[PDB]
Amino acid sequence: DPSDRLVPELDTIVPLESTKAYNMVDIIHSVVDEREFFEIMPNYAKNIIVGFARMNGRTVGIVGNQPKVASGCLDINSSVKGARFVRFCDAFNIPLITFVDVPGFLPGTAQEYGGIIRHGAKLLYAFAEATVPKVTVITRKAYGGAYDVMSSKHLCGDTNYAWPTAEIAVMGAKGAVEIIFKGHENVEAAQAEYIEKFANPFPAAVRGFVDDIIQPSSTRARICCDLDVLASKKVQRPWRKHANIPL
Amino acid sequence: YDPNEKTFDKILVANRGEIACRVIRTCKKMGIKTVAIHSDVDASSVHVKMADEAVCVGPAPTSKSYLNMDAIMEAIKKTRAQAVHPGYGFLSENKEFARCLAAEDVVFIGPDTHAIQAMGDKIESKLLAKKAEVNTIPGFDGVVKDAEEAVRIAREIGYPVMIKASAGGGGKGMRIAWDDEETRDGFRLSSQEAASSFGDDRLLIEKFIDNPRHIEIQVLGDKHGNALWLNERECSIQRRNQKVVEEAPSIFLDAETRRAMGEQAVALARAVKYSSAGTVEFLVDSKKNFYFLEMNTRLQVEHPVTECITGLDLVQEMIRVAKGYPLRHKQADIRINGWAVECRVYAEDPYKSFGLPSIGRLSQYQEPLHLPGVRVDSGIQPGSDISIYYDPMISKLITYGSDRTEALKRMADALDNYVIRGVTHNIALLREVIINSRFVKGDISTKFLSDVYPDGFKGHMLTKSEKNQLLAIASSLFVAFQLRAQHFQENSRMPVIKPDIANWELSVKLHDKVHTVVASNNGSVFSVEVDGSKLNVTSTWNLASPLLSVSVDGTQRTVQCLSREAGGNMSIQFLGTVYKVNILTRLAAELNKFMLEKVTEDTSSVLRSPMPGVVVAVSVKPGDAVAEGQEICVIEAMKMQNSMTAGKTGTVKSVHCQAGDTVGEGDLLVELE
Amino acid sequence: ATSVNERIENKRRTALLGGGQRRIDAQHKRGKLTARERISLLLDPGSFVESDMFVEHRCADFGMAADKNKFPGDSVVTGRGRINGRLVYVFSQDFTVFGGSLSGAHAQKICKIMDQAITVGAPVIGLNDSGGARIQEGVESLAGYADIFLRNVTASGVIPQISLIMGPCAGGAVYSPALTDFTFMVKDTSYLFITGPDVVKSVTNEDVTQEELGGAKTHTTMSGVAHRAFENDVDALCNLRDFFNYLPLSSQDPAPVRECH
Ligand SMILES: CCC(=O)SCCNC(=O)CCNC(=O)[C@H](O)C(C)(C)COP(=O)(O)OP(=O)(O)OC[C@H]1O[C@@H](n2cnc3c(N)ncnc32)[C@H](O)[C@@H]1OP(=O)(O)O
Ligand SMILES: Nc1ncnc2c1ncn2[C@@H]1O[C@H](COP(=O)(O)OP(=O)(O)NP(=O)(O)O)[C@@H](O)[C@H]1O
Ligand SMILES: *C(=O)CCCC[C@@H]1SC[C@@H]2NC(=O)N[C@@H]21
Ligand SMILES: [Mg+2]
Repeated sequence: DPSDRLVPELDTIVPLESTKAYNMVDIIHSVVDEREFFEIMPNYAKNIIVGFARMNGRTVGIVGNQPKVASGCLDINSSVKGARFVRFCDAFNIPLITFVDVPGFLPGTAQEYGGIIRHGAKLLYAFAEATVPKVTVITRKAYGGAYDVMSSKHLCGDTNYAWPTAEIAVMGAKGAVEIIFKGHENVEAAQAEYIEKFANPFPAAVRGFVDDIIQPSSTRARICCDLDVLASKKVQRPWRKHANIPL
Repeated sequence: YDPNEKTFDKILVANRGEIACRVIRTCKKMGIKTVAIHSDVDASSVHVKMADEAVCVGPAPTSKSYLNMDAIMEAIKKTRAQAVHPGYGFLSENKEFARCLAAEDVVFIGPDTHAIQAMGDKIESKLLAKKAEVNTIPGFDGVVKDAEEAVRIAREIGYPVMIKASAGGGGKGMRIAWDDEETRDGFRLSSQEAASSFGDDRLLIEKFIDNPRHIEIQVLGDKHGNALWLNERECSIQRRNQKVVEEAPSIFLDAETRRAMGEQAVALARAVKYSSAGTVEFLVDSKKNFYFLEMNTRLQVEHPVTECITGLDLVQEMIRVAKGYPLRHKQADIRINGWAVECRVYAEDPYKSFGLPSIGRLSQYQEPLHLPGVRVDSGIQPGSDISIYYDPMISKLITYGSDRTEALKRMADALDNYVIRGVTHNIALLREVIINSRFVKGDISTKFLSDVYPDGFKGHMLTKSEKNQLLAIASSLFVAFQLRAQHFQENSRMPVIKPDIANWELSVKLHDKVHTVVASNNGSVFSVEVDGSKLNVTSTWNLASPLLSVSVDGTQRTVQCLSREAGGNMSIQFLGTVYKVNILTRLAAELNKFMLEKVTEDTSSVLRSPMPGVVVAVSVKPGDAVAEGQEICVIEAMKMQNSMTAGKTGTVKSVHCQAGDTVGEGDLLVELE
Repeated sequence: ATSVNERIENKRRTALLGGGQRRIDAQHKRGKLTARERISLLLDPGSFVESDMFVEHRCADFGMAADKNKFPGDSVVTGRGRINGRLVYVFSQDFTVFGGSLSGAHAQKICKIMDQAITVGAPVIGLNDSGGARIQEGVESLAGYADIFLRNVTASGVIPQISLIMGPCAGGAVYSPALTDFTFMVKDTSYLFITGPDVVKSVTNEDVTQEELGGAKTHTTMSGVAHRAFENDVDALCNLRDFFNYLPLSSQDPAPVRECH
């Protein structure tokens, strides 16, 4: 399997409107070698995807969101499901590959009463403690603190890429408009200018938070070359017996 | 491809699919700017990006996107298009479109309004043909009003007479009767169904022709009074009255009959004053007697196969005729050059009623453009989608050669070397038809598919030698994967001690049989013994390429591994058909006898709501027995709409969820299977 | 004659007086203290050294280029001090200025303080009161949150970290106390949630109030996020000092030993 094989099928897998859902397992099968993917826990917390795959013959770790189930929002179960897998991949020097499509955390009364904060911190810590090379690709959505929790650049990430249909924002356009221009009480145009200047990956790109904006068809080649380059990574940390996982 | 002559500067293509791509190719080769239209769904098609400008026309359904007249009107007005191309189907026949386009300033690439109006109805067409002193099927003159008229006419025309629904068509409305009471009940049924079909209620009585051949005639005309017949075609292999396999040169007819039919078609075209590209259809019996039947006033889908045998560009000539230039060829300038075979690839399942529409998204798509003498006319690319509003058309495969046998062999090779993953196709049926003994000999008719497979299509019946070859190939591939699994990198801490096994003893389960296979590896050559028979399988053994070519006892074969699982299940496409096998070691096969058979009868009746989302709408109607090709309903939840689409045949016993119905997770939606 | 001396006095008085007297009166109306007096109560008197007092935000969008949306300090007070003779680093957040929303300067000051603390080897104490990420900054607030999370994760297991919520903390700022060793709250005045009740009403259509959604009782009785609760702020700070008297300064030192009777 050539490492520079093109994947033109991903150039239109993401719907142009932001209300339609899609399957990330198709993208995972597209990117990995020979379209072989050993999925871990496929019937539990189906809003997150974790499993084992190979890229250029090297075992890699795959973490991603599933917009088909619960719109891809993070919850209590998926947090620990991803966190334990990330920690295990960390322990045995396995690179991690991340696909980000998340609008935030699942809301409601059950998630808050059950302690969503602890498990969100679990996942955030599991990603932040990482030392093995990590590559992250943003497909459509990244809102709120979920973007930071999902292996952003500022958590000692290595390389980050964004598809042309992706965009990074603090929170929803409607909420931002109604909470910023409160006195103006005119959201007819303000929404249009807000979505014209902020509903695109350019504010994050101009600040250097993402390396480049790449076409979806070169994702496999980019990840392969980055993984080949980042094979000799070594990072030092202050000495300690062990750290405090928020379990 | 002379560009010195001045022609139109901008052309509009008001169609979709492969025909739009072919038209864009033809205009690009002539150095003409092209204008394309598209619906909201087809915003990422090959034809919308391959053109230069694009103009949206409306929503997904064809009733509001490609059949919407006003949208095309403003499209032409904005683009200032000097010409318009309808393709085939859709608006290629509607006369009002032609007249309104020709009214203000726009030329219409096609036949004139008068010719379409004349040969748009089945009643006036036969009368004009009879006035044109061409042969026609004997039958009753005028519309039959009651079964009494029908039976008295049947007295002097016999029992093998078919009651035909006047106008309309679409391969429906024709009923077969052979008895007076049968005649009256068939007449009553036709009268009842005419209103349901089209409402004209006019009925046609004509003598049935037994064992007919559908011989196809291509004609080309201009505005100066010149007509050319570009040889013939044969379209006999049909299911649901739709052609699938087409042959450009006719093996049945001789030069004299071909000349006679061409002259008759030219005379009929002159009588109709056709001034564009058109086709004439004939029915030929066993006694070499031909009768006129229908004239298509549009471009035929089968044009490329008759272009291959003559080396002429039909779209180029039709565009030049629309400009006004006369033809540059004579009837003595057309010759038959070789042979050509065309098969139509559909996104349909050939295992149910010779084809059932299917939907999906294509993950892999490759064409055998490197094979000799292969031409592909496809409007699909990897990542494309197959919807429900349009044709399940995928691609047209055309091959040519010096004679019939070479063309058939090349077409079989191309079919074997064709990659489609994601949707089910009818490639197996197409490859099975072309290797039939009767088709090779040349004894085919319109009912060829209705008697060779009385119980329906089942697949390729493989013989003993082919079965042994398939078993050897499967065992070789399994052993190759197992051997590849053992190649690790040097660790320098714990060296790897590879096992030194020599002969692999396997048990292969095919259909409902178990065969013992012994396989040995000697580098890149496999020695396989299947129940005493000895075969050698050698190849490069590339486990990543979609196509793998192997050599079994000198014979060259091409196979594809569609699916592979660690449990031993394997799906391999051999000779077009997909065979499922189960491969295990001898110890595993012996130990598998102690496993209790798992029964999964379940209930599968109540369809609990997958999520608490509200059902915004229900497209389907209560009490539907549709098998596939249609979804059920769409559910809104968390600013998202999710659809519980089912590809499994679920009978609707009763509908419990309607449009705008709030249902929590675990609530029965629709009784299905 | 140079006006570079009266400017210092004006900046100092603006920093000491926060974002206005009306907001301070509103803060006192709800029975809630201010950051500077909190730090004074927590630390030993006469041993607090403040740093990064003149830092201002660099936003130039949505109209904060004017002077009316400019405040020195940027709603955070940082420095170092001593508790019973032992060194400690502390940072406090001011709800008066922009609701305590975190921006580039706020995160920069916290990160510098944490870097100094991990270099020296002294504990970190944080008094959290913030309305969330600064909405008009954009990705800058997200970057600040991510950097603070990274420094919290790095220092885990090396030096003790304590969080003490005194007000309504929402948005992405709730994951920083969760990554610390111990968390404490104040009854009837401290809140902790990711989404507001209005979003709950919009999404799940179920009536809920703020107190039951994120009150001290909810997180201290059957949620397991907070460790202890206190009725007011002075008693909470006294108990925090008493608790800090237990912990060692760093993982490299043995457990503290005190005179016994
Ligand atoms: C990274 C994660 C994200 O993307 S969070 C996106 C923001 N989502 C939100 O819901 C807004 C966050 N704010 C809140 O939830 C509530 O206001 C909470 C935190 C409960 C505050 O409670 P409360 O004491 O009633 O506030 P208040 O009415 O007294 O408002 C006073 C001033 O506070 C400010 N404030 C508040 N939050 C922000 C914020 N995120 N960014 C900037 N400013 C904020 C307000 O501007 C307000 O100022 P003003 O006096 O009305 O002019
Ligand atoms: N007199 C007849 N005798 C025997 N068979 C007939 C007769 N008339 C029609 N048929 C059969 O019915 C079918 C007619 O097909 P066709 O003429 O193409 O209908 P259509 O819908 O008008 N085609 P088109 O409009 O070009 O797509 C053929 O299979 C014929 O074999
Ligand atoms: C719609 O445009 C956005 C309003 C709904 C907010 C949802 S709720 C859960 C996610 N988390 C967040 O901050 N916004 C998202
Ligand atoms: Mg016809």
